[PDB]
Amino acid sequence: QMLDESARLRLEARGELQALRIQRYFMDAFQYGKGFSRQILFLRDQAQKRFLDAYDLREDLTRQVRTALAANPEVLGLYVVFEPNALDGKDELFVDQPALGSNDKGRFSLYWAQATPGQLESESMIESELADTSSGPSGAAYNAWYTCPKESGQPCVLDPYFDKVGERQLLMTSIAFPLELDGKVIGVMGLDINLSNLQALSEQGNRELYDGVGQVGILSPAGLFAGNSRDAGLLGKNLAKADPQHAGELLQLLAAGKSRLFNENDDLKVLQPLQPIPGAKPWGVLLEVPKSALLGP
Ligand SMILES: NCCc1c[nH]cn1
Repeated sequence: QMLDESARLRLEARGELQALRIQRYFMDAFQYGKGFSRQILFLRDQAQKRFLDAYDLREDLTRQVRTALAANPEVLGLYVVFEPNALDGKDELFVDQPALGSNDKGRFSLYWAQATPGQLESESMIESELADTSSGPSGAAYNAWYTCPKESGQPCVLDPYFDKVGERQLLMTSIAFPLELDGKVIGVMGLDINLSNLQALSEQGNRELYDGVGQVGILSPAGLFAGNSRDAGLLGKNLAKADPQHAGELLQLLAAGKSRLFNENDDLKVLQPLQPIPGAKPWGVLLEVPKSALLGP
């Protein structure tokens, strides 16, 4: 039977298409963040060249972070952190100025968030929070949304982790940017993305995939579910919870950016890795569809 080969090719292509969809979602947010970081660095340069004073600058940044978050209802939070005195050399003047995005040490450390689109509240991140290395569900340090682009000089897409919005703990990922001046990192900017958005993405793609007869899952590099059309209760959970026998193999395939098909009863599984942004560690889509659907009516 040459039936099995056509079923494999179809699912491989479906796996590729689903990865394109997830990649586009991440890349749209990456575009938006990259464009806004230029606005941040320009304002910083206007103040460095004394065309703009520090009080107006910190006010301007604080307002424009909020406006840029309000403009993208796909984004959960927007944070901006500068190294000490690296925004304007004037941190000492803004100690405990949260209405100007300045924290307990005057460092410009600003967050705007919208738990639902439009309920914009703000926080100035204190030093102990910027330095909190507590391990999360993936093993990664809590403050990787700050230290990751600062250490590499490159953007990062964190594994799912819990963070505070309002006074609730939400499960999320972030696209975090280094703010570089002449090849040196002077600060960090980042977009927070509610994992419920990726859960919706995996459900919507499953509906378009043979009328939802199978399932679509989204895997972060560390192997946490960022989306699972069959059970949202798997958000933030390790792949071994749903796929113990192949968890280990699936994760090394993922990290090596290798695709693979799996035969199981009369169902097919495909793991399709994907880079969410350029150079990022591969995420993946896991697709399972019964063979009878692939060789459909
Ligand atoms: N969500 C990562 C940025 C942040 C703001 N407040 C706490 N953490």
